[PDB]
Amino acid sequence: PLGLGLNHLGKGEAIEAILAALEVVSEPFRSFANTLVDVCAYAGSGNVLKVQQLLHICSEHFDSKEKEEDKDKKEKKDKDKKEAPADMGAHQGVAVLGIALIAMGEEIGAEMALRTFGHLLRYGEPTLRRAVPLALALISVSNPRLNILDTLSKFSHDADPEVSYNSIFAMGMVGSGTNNARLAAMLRQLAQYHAKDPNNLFMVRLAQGLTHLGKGTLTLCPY
Amino acid sequence: LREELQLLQEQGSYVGEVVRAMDKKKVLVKVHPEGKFVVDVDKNIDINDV
Amino acid sequence: PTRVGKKKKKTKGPDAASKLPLVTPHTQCRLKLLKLERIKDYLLMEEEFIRNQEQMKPLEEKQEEERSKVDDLRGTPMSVGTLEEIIDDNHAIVSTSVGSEHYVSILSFVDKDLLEPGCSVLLNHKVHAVIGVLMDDTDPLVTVMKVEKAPQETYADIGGLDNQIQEIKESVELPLTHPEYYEEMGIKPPKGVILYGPPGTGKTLLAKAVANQTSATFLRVVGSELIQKYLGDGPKLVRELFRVAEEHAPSIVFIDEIDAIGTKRYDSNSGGEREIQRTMLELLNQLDGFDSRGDVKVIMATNRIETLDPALIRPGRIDRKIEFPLPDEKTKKRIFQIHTSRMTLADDVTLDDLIMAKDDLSGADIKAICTEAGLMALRERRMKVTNEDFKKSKENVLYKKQEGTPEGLYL
Amino acid sequence: PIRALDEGDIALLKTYGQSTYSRQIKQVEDDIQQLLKKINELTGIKESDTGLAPPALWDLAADKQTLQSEQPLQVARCTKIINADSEDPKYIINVKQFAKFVVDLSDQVAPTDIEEGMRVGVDRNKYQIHIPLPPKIDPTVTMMQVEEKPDVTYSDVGGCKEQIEKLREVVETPLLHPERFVNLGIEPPKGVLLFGPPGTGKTLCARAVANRTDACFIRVIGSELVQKYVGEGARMVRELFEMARTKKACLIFFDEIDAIGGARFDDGAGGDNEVQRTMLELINQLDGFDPRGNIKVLMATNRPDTLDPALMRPGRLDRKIEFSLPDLEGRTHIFKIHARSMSVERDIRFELLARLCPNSTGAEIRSVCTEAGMFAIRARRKIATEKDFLEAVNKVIKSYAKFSATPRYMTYN
Ligand SMILES: Nc1ncnc2c1ncn2[C@@H]1O[C@H](COP(=O)(O)OP(=O)(O)OP(=O)(O)O)[C@@H](O)[C@H]1O
Ligand SMILES: Nc1ncnc2c1ncn2[C@@H]1O[C@H](COP(=O)(O)OP(=O)(O)OP(=O)(O)O)[C@@H](O)[C@H]1O
Ligand SMILES: [Mg+2]
Ligand SMILES: [Mg+2]
Repeated sequence: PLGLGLNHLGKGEAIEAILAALEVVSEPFRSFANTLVDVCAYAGSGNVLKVQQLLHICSEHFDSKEKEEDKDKKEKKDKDKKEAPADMGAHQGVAVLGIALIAMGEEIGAEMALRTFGHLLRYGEPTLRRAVPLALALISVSNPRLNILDTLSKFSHDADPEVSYNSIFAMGMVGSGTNNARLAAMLRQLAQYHAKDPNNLFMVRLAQGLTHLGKGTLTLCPY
Repeated sequence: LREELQLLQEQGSYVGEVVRAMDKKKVLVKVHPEGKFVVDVDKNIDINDV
Repeated sequence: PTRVGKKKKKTKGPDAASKLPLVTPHTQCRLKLLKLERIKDYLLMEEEFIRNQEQMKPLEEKQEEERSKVDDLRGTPMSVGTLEEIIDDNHAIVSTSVGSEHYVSILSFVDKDLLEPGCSVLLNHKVHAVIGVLMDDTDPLVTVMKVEKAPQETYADIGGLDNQIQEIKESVELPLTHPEYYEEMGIKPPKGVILYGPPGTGKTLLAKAVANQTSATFLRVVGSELIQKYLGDGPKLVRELFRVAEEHAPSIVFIDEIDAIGTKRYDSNSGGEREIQRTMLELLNQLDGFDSRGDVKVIMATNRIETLDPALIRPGRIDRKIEFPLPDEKTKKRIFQIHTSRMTLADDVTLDDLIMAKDDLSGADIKAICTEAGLMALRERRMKVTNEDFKKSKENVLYKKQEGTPEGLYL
Repeated sequence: PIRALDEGDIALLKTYGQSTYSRQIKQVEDDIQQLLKKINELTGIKESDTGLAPPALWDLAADKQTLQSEQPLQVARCTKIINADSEDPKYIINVKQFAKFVVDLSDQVAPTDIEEGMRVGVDRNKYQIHIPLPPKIDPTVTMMQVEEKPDVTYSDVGGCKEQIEKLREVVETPLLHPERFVNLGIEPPKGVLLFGPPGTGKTLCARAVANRTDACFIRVIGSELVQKYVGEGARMVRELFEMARTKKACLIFFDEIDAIGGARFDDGAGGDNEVQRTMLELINQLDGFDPRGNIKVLMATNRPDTLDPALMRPGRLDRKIEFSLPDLEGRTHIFKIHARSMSVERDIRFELLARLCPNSTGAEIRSVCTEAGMFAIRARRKIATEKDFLEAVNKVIKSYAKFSATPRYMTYN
């Protein structure tokens, strides 16, 4: 369904939702694709009425291991429509998703809801750059911890090389023995070696001139 | 008058200053002349009222 | 090992204010009507999402039987005790407030790894048994001094002080945001900063603007705040002050009006003078005394500087001395410009009338002139403010400072 | 003749000028600040969780054993014993806070190990001795035994080739060669005071001997001696001068003994009374009956004038090492210490810099070395030039030491 959303990216006409969702009227594990082509056409604007239906339908329900992928992907589409009102909703995005999910969540927060910060900005600033090791130095190893170590990986999804080496190398020191090297010894050094990619060429952040997109989005959002 | 007489025949309460609250209907109170205490709240009072 | 105790398992709690400091039209425009309604949209949705969060929870197990009997295993009036020694046969010794010491056991689910003589514990009444251990143990006098709100506007609020704005940024903001420059020369950033000068110049503003735009936490100390009467209560609060700052974030501490905390350390005849003088002599010890400091910055401010203790002025403790002189005929224009931002200004006025003609007056004088001239418009039934308001206002504010200094001897 | 307010004229003001967006923009800001509150009490996620272990190990204990350790287990107290009498217990026992009882031994004791002055577990009902205890160790001297090396080598205390030489004689040399003092017939001094201007290097010499000691070293926090209760600070002195006698040759470092007593006066009938009791208890366990033997005392102060002549007597403080300012050869060595580990030009000279700091300390020299690199970050450089240091001297010294002598200088060239 992702190539469907890429073939219909960036128009708030809401005909594409009438096209796609009535085309794959089906069982709910195929209606996982309902939220894809809905909001892939909804790259960036103020359409807050969509952002409430991006919450209120599949909010929590506690959902004993049936549609937990869909509430992650509904949260995946909360990540965009946030990265270009030019910081007006970015402070509101980090205020909500810091409190609501990683605080009073479950599978939505503690597995997947850090990829917002791996999608919102790639500039780096110590508000969110220090809020992620609040949930990373606390690895919370009881889960399949490569969920939280996936949130380790694209915590370093901020380009423009920085002083962030203090975090990654010191977590790589505790990450050699503990946070076992069978699984993520590729990953921590993937995070280490990506910030200093070259010296230069860090513009991967979908904003040209002042604010226009330049997609861009079709090449990142698959990852 | 009999209802007034029965309620007065009852042991008095203690006064104690709340330092700050714990979670789930618990606070942290030194009374006056003792150590601190973690106690439970009644029905009519709340955590947000503290 | 190499990473012993992994440094106290402790996160940091910064501020929660500055939700959206972008109200930049600064006038009655529809943008600020549009911008604030967007803020209304996100906070109502944050309300309704967490309202749905406590609503649609059909999960009840309530302890899976483990903590529920444990919450009934412990007594309901939970009390507070103090360790003296540790007899590790699951039967230790404690001490109460009066000093009644009891050979209590350890009723379980407590790891014997974070309990030290001095750490306060949780006890029972019927058997006085150790149930839990009390954490964070802060005396509620230092938690009052913990700022949660960014009070005023950013560096663009004050009216031009840029040579000394760049000084304080070199020691507070720049080492925390970008400490890659300092490792290339191995130079540690400066620690202590004195703000001194005549009153009414901008000392209190420069701390509030730093406390607005920051990332670490913030502590304010109002002068005679650490002064008590119990002869040891004075220096004991200073230890807990730097203890809280060290245990939390790599943060800064602002102690204002330190002219009531130091004067040249002389010895004299009064006995209450010494518990004053002793508390102020161990602040010297906690600051730059024995081994280490941590990442704690100290900002201090007075009006007079020559009446201080020379033990505090020396480098190692304070590395920056910053003068705040009375303004000029150039940056004074920026003072009048900012304090006349959102007032209806008639086109008859010239700002350079009162600036050039009189060359003596502080920045706090200029705010009083702008408020007084606005009162003169309502005094004669007006909205706009003309030159005649500022003619009467520049008089009425300045008549609080005496006539002069000597007659025409000099020429 | 100036009055301009009447209730009808109030209604003129708040309708003239933006009647459309005045309240329309205001109550939006008002109820959002109400909504800042109503989010906070709706969260309520304070969560001061402590005391609990990981909930995967205590499951065996809190099944029956915790209920088995409520009623059979005892809430017995510890006490102290005065003495005993023959053929019977007749045990006389105090609490020092409660009363003094005369009680019996229980069945679970051996009647031999009920020696006098012993902490013993005492019943709550009939107050019988059950379990004897190991003796009490003092809890706060354990807090101030340093058990830690601060990393300062003697190669960082440059400019003090002779003050270290005096200090090497007292501390280090009897602990490693206790022969030549006896084999000539002399005794080493046991107390050294350090005095002089601030920022001169008092703490460095104390910090560097904690590195190379191979012995017991005790930092003493000075204001722990001052307490709230009467006589409590004098008891803290005693426990310090008992355990030093147990082990051999432990070092005790006081610091800023100006605070813990400088003068003994009484004219207004009162004042620093409790401070004097702690201070005089320090004296009688320093000299008097029962000399201490191998206990070395180091003190340091900034204001040596205001100290008690009872401490100025040799026999308590024997060597008066003072710190002065380095003349020129000291300072040229100090610049090479504090600027060797920084990116500089490899051709600059330091003797020209030591000229321009005539009356300066080791702290002021290091502040020049840190400030000169800060000028390199004002520009965009990664190495320090000669003019970086020359502007730093004017920034540190000349910005505060002189302002009349530099522009109006023409009396001296
Ligand atoms: N450079 C400036 N630009 C703008 N406003 C200023 C400036 N200097 C002072 N003010 C005004 O002065 C007030 C702040 O007072 P200030 O910070 O000078 O107090 P202070 O220096 O601590 O005085 P004191 O030393 O007497 O306590 C503010 O209300 C502000 O409007
Ligand atoms: N002789 C010296 N050689 C090298 N560095 C010195 C010297 N003297 C002082 N310094 C530097 O000055 C700094 C401060 O010195 P220090 O605080 O030890 O002086 P102090 O005399 O102990 O001060 P106080 O008298 O206030 O206790 C030290 O960190 C040290 O780096
Ligand atoms: Mg002030
Ligand atoms: Mg010192």
